[PDB]
Amino acid sequence: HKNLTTNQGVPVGDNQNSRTAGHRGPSFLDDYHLIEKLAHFDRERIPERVVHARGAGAYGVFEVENSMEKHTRAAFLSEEGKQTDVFVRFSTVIHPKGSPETLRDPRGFAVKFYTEEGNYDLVGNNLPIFFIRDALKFPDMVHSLKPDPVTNIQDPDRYWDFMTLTPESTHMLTWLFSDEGIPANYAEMRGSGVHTFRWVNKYGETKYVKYHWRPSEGIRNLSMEEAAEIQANDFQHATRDLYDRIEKGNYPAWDLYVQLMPLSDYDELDYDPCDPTKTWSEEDYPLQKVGRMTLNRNPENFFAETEQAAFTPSALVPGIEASEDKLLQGRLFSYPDTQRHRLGANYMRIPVNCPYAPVHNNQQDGFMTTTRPSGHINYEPNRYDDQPKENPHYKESEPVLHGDRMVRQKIEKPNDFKQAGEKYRSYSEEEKQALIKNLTADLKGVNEKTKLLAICNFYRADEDYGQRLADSLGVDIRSY
Amino acid sequence: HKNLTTNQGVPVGDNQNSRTAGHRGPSFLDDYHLIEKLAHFDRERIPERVVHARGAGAYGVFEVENSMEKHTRAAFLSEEGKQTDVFVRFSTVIHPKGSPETLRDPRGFAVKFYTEEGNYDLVGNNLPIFFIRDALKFPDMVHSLKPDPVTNIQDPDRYWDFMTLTPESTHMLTWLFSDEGIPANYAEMRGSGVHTFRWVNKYGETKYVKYHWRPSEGIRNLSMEEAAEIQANDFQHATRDLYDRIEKGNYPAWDLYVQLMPLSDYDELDYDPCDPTKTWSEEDYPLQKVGRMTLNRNPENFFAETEQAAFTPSALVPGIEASEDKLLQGRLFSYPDTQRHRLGANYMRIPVNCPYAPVHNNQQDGFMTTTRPSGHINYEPNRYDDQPKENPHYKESEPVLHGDRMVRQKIEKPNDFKQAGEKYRSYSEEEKQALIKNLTADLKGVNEKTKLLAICNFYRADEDYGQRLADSLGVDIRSY
Amino acid sequence: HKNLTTNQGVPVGDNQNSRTAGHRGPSFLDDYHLIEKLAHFDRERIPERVVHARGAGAYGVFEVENSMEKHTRAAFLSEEGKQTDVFVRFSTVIHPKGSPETLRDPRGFAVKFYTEEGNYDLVGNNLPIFFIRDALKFPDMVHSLKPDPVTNIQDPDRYWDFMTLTPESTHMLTWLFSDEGIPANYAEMRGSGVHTFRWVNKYGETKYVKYHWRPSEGIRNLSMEEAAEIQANDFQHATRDLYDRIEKGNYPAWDLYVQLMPLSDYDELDYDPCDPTKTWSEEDYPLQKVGRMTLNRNPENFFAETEQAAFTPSALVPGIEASEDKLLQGRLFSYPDTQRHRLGANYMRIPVNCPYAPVHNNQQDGFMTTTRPSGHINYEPNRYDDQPKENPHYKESEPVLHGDRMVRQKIEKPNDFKQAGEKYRSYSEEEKQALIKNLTADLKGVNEKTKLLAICNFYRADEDYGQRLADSLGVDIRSY
Amino acid sequence: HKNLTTNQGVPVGDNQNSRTAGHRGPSFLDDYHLIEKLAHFDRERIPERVVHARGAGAYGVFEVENSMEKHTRAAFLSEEGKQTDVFVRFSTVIHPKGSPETLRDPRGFAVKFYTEEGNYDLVGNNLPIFFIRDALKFPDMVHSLKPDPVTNIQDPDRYWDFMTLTPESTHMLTWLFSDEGIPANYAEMRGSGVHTFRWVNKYGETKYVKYHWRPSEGIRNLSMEEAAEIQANDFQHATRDLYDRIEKGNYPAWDLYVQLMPLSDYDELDYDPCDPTKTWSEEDYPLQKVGRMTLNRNPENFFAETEQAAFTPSALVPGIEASEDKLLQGRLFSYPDTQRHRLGANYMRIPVNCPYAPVHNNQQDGFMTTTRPSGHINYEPNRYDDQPKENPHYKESEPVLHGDRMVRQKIEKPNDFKQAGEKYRSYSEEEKQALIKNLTADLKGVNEKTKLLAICNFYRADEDYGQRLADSLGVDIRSY
Ligand code: HEM
Ligand code: HEM
Ligand SMILES: Oc1cccc(O)c1
Ligand SMILES: Oc1cccc(O)c1
Ligand SMILES: Oc1cccc(O)c1
Ligand SMILES: Oc1cccc(O)c1
Ligand SMILES: [Cl-]
Ligand SMILES: [Cl-]
Ligand SMILES: [Cl-]
Ligand SMILES: [Cl-]
Ligand SMILES: [Cl-]
Ligand SMILES: [Cl-]
Ligand code: NA
Ligand code: NA
Repeated sequence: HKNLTTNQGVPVGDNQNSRTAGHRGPSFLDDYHLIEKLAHFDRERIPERVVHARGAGAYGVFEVENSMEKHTRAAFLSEEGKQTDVFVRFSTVIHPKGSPETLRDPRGFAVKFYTEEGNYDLVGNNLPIFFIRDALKFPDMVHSLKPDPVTNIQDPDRYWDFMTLTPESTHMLTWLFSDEGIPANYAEMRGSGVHTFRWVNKYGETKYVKYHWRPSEGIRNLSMEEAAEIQANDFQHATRDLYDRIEKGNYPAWDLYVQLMPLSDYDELDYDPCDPTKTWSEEDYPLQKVGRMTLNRNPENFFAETEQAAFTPSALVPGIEASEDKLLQGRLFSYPDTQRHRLGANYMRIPVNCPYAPVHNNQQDGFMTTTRPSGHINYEPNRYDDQPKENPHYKESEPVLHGDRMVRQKIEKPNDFKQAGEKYRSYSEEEKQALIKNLTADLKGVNEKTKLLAICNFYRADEDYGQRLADSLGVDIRSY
Repeated sequence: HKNLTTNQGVPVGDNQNSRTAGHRGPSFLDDYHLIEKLAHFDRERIPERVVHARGAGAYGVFEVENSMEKHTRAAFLSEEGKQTDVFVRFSTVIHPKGSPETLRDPRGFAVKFYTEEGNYDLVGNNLPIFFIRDALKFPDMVHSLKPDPVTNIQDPDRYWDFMTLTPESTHMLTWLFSDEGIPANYAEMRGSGVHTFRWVNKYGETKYVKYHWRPSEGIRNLSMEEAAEIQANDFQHATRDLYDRIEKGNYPAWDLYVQLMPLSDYDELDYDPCDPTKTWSEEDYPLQKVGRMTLNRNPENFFAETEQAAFTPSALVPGIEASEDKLLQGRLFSYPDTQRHRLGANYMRIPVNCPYAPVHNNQQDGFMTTTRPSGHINYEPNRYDDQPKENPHYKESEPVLHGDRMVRQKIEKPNDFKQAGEKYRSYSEEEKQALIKNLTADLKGVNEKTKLLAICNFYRADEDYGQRLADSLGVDIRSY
Repeated sequence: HKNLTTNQGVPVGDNQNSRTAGHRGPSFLDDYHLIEKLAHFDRERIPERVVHARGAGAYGVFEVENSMEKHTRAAFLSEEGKQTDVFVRFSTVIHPKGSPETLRDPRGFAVKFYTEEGNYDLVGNNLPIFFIRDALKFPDMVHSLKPDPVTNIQDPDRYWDFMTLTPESTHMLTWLFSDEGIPANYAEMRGSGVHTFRWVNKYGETKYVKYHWRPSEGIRNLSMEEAAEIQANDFQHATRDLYDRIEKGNYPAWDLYVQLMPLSDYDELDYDPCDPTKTWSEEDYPLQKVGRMTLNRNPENFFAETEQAAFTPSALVPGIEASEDKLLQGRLFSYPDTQRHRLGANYMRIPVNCPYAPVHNNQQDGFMTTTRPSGHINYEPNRYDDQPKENPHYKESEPVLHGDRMVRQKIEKPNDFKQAGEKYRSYSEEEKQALIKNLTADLKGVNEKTKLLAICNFYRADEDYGQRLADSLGVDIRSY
Repeated sequence: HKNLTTNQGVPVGDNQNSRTAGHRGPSFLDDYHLIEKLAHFDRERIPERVVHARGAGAYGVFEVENSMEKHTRAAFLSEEGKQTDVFVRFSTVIHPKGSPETLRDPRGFAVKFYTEEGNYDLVGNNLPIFFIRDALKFPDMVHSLKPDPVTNIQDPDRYWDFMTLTPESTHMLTWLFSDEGIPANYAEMRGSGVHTFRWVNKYGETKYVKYHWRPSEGIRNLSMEEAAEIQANDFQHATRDLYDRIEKGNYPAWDLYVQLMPLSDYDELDYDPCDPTKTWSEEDYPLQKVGRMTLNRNPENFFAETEQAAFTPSALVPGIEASEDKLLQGRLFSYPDTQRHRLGANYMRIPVNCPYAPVHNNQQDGFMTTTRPSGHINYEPNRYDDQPKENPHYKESEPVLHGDRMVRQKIEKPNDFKQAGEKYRSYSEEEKQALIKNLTADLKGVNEKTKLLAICNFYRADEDYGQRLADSLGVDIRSY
């Protein structure tokens, strides 16, 4: 038994009635409990994420099966059996917070590893490639996919306009308009790092690395029709499914694999290994098992933990570094940037975002300083040996630069169509029918010029792909 | 033909490629366009409304059919034929932005009238009563209805716990669990002021008033099955319908009616006429036609106009005043309070929120001061005859207080069950079946003790109502 | 010995050099330590207080000498010897954060008591009366005093315009333009509650109360010339003095006294006992000793504790209530209102602001939620006996209301001039000379019509007062 | 004659009295005017600048005397006689708003040129060099200078600890501790761009450039004693002086000169020409006159225009580019970053910040959207020829990179002491005495080890400089 109180810790005598002029009269300004309670209620909401607003979170554990010290000095990967706590958020992409989980979209797959050398965030998606290869385009791509800024409804004519004029999107669309565009839920879903990263070992040797998460529950997708049937009855079915699995002890898991590639393979390839519109062949760069992540604990409060969770591809740990991927390079900025706005300058003190490893630096102040700071010395260098100092054992590598000028220029060997064709041809007949069906439903109402350009991009990927789509849409492409 | 520019007005030479060390190298910090563009993208989102987050807006005109000058000095209602521009937002209540418009909920019906004596907001709902009668309870009610703070899913066990222990909710629930709980769209929908207000005429005489909006399009509601079928195909059908009707010239309209009641009628009624859980009998207080509102223009930008729209029940004009309704009283505070948070201190300068009537006062500064202020004199009284002065012609009335003391005390004559029973008995047999069906599907999984308490509250409203609900739920209530 | 780290807990390898293209080239975007460190730096500052921006804080202890249980049920005053921790901030009023502490102004004297029944804030000044008696005028008065909104310099012509047209200010100015307008430092300074409050005992009996703090260090004031001489070498002398006293173990202290007055004395007086322009005679309502406050500890971090400290007159505890003073009534609203803006919705979780008493309520979320919330139940009423409930033993009193209407109307018996005259006559000859000198230097450059109105207000207080000021200003008032 | 109104445009009947229970009773919640007026007052303040918080602004005109088209394509410099509007803000550095203008500090000299190709900000100081050469150190330097985080008083022992351990500061301190460390006012003051920039002409040819502003009023400084005498009577004398000059028609002016240096001169200088701790010889790189800036208009509102002014070194225009200077490189980021926090995401729409040149882009939304956006197309590429497109005539240059790796490494040829010695020897005997006097007063209380290190740095600049300082401080330097 407990008293209801104000935020001043005064017990509340009456949580039912406002203070008024007799039992029916107007209300008095001197009602601190009323005003305090309504003023806080009036301030509950913070801005949603600019993308991936709809999502759900869980905690778990990552365990190393095969130590990776030959290839990376990352502490959390250094010994067989080594266990690291994680927090994970899954998400959709485009629509706002309360939107259905049955819509077509990539799904977010964001893993925060609380390591002994700091927090490591691997901010992935289910699908292993992306629509674009330069961050400068991301607001455009997003604006095109987001609800129309006049009508508040998503319009295929808008995002197809952008995508068709951005033919590097052709590989991604070939995956997204398979039925994997609507995963059955967050458990029965692939995960991918997408980008090439650099792994650096204790000798300073570097490899390119790709990450892949393979669901213990298998991959399962929804057709458009199966999605509609779910949507009719539940607009948060994946959020429900994840919570429910974990509450009943049926913990979902994923095995982590990597691919590794020498830096010197750049010239051996007909695409850029750091173009995030490209996968690497599993035949040429085989998947190597690392370990397993199991999610086994729901959050205690959705807002405090899942809503306020902050992930960044720039939360890298010794041994793991960015590649030159221009898309990744902009993400390194944009995540902490948006989080300072969304969550406050001190968002890194919110519990879910706090490292397990110690934090000591000379940053200070900012909105909502809750950490009881102390001491006179908030600058370095200083004369005091006991104050925090830089540690040269933790310097990052020094990547070689091949360019001799500061330029704005597309990568060489963009190769926009070849992998899309390879993917298309890798589909079963049943999967090819689904892809054509889904693309046809999306493209049938768009501007004719845009519709033709889409067909041409897919035709350049594979002639059969393009021809089938043309026939399904009633578009005669004989004169080309 | 136009240049893309930065926010500094410098034309952009390349909107495709980040600035990099050669064609494929890492990105440079000196890329003002990349950073400016991403940093603004990163800051697009503001907090959604704490309730009524999902909604849609339109502009139009209100035209007076019958002058109301016998009863109110309100300027916009003074003359036959007098036209006042309006902005209107419609909304659901509980779920976030992006949520479906096929869910059970009251619907918001918020009208801003841009009058010659200032902006007048009538911030209504479709349904004419409310669940509670004191604002101190509003955060509780909302929290009970909102998705569970652990699971992020709405849970009937939670809101039925609250409602059943708040039996003044019984009349509201008797309307909301009719099929009017799911309006077909925003056009084919009732509107209501809900509260009693005070109308004050040129002689200073006051009457109680209620407001009603009657759709020219008639009322159409969705059964739970029809709502499911629409939810499957379109999560935003009401937003779509409203835009589309207006774009095709099929402008929706509502007639405005009032009921009027003498102050003195308090003492003779068996309920409090300022209890917003009560309606007034249309036999005893007949609807009187005032005018018609037609919505004929979509906004140019959904975020700037509909998202940023701010309404408050405290935006009253001369001739129209609050009543003593303890629910209304809290609303006077909470709306501009929340809006200062949600939108900024200067939210009243956002174009949709601006009055047509001139604004002159000694307020200053605050975030995002865009108005080019000038002058030395920002205080009153002052010696300058040309500076803004108070104007005694515009004083509000001086309501009589019946209370002796500052108290926290429930109103007399709460009468929580009688009108709910009257409503129930007014339903056709088909409508009583729908009610019971919709209640049954909501209650069937709730805690048994809460379930029984719901049944008892409805049984107190009407025996046949309560017994049918009990029969439908398999609950034997004969021992009580 | 400690590593410098990022906020992710990654040790920093180099805290000297940015990451660049070779040793002399431009900087890279992928420098997380640079960006994180600059971005936090860029966000250190929050808005200063709207008034009393310049100030200094200290902790200490309040110890009861004479229990007050006969007059108030306040827990912290219930027993001889009972000790309550305090946090105190002292301040100037008008100028910004870095402004000199040698300027004429009231001084703030804000005491937060961490009691067993919640935090109690007594938000006083040194001077025992105020310029104005209604909170509607506060923004006006402030705007007049503040630096001119064009020039950013304070202008006597502006605030004298306001003050002269607000003659209830005449008592306050008669104190403020004595040399007590510039206290020597914060230790050698009086403290006052200013307002009448209500004390309520365990029988529900109410008295009016005034609070007074008497410095153990005695009162010392600066002449204008002494203030200039300090200002020449130190613009933060009072902040220095306070820190330095406490660091040397020379702890300043104040004894707390109250005056007590029956509610029924209203009719015995020629002023309103709740008019904050008025003092109560010490002959007729003698000072009664309560206890002593000693300040004995400097804060650990000036931003986290002193800058982010939030006090509100509405932080009242059982046994202590507001009076009907219209000036106080507005303050009840304005402090927590400004603090939500200045500090965040969750400002009451900031350590200095936290109560020692337990906090349990159904409030939730808001920016920077750091408190690890949990549980499914965030609403009341609820069916769970272990969740927080209202406690009727802690209801506030029910003050009698004498008015029968909602009005906007000045108090009866404003009596604007009598106490100013009494104060003037109470001054020693030396003190009267300083008053006239100080007023003369302030008035000599103002508008002649305003100047004359000031002289007339002071003449109405006391003929000699007014005549001396007139002579000193070269104004001939023969003919009035 | 004008009515006082609410923000809703309703005329105010009484701007004196709150609404209350009779003439002396407590206040009612239904007082929209009171709560609106107090709530806006409660939100007047925004965060001050993190540095340069104290300052003053004015408008004027820049007129070209010698067209610079041989060296830069900058539009505003292209023709003799061409006039460009400016806004200028002058400032101190370390102390807050409200601090005196008689303190030692660099002075800010920030110039916004409203050019036909966009806004160009030259964000200078009076002194032509800086304490540090890498932006990574800036928060450390600032934190050491700023008031101690515990005491709120600036402590020489703190900043001398930093500066001594940062010996690249030696040249700066040699200027700052001359009497030019306290300019007499803002008009009688030098201006400097500080950094090397790059100028690029219409043929694509690049030169290094430095900017210098020479006051038509001459340079005049204050001794410590002359500063104290002013500080005694006016803590805003420079703000006053500026306003008063312009109001009286006595417009202050500065001639703009540049120094120009071939890129290839790097290799034969004994310093790095992009090290902002270094000046360029005026014998070897003579000052070349460009034009004249006259300040002739005070702002209409200090908050809206001077407080909310936003400058950034990254507001460059075609023809003017950053150099590789590692200090400048971080400024390019930090200014718009802090401004998004300080002012809002849409700070560039605040009138003083708006370009004269057209702004057209696909950015949208964000807090306080006041610009009436319209249109369906917010993404590029798109199919619409009339939507904003990139324009390749406005690409920036492609600087050659000399580095072959991503490194964190100090520049070659730091040469920390040579120019400090040259400056010392360039002082008159009178100026050397002032320098030693000013340094001695600053150093006399600092830690002995730090004090010695300071003496040693200045001794390395010039043996006489160091010996005199040692003698003045009573430090025996023999055993070194
Ligand atoms: C004490 C009772 C209530 C409280 C405390 C309350 C509070 C709120 C709050 C804080 C908002 C968000 C406003 C914004 O950010 O702009 C809101 C929106 C709204 N409320 Fe209420 N509300 C109450 C009762 C009601 C009632 C009785 C109705 C109808 C009679 C209603 C209809 C609405 C509507 C339509 C909106 C959305 C306004 C818009 O379109 O922007 N509310 N309410
Ligand atoms: C890395 C080094 C530096 C950093 C990180 C830095 C950062 C900042 C920041 C964050 C502000 C606040 C600006 C605002 O809120 O609008 C500022 C203001 C200012 N800085 Fe710097 N700064 C640096 C070096 C310099 C240099 C070298 C100069 C002169 C060359 C300078 C001149 C100014 C001026 C004049 C202002 C005030 C502009 C105004 O009037 O608002 N700063 N700086
Ligand atoms: O993220 C996407 C992209 C394309 C279509 C779609 O429905 C969603
Ligand atoms: O707003 C409401 C109230 C009750 C049930 C419901 O589904 C929605
Ligand atoms: O607070 C005040 C009031 C009047 C004069 C002054 O200098 C300060
Ligand atoms: O900016 C500065 C630097 C050094 C001493 C000082 O008083 C101010
Ligand atoms: Cl921000
Ligand atoms: Cl740091
Ligand atoms: Cl006002
Ligand atoms: Cl706020
Ligand atoms: Cl609560
Ligand atoms: Cl853009
Ligand atoms: Na191993
Ligand atoms: Na020329």
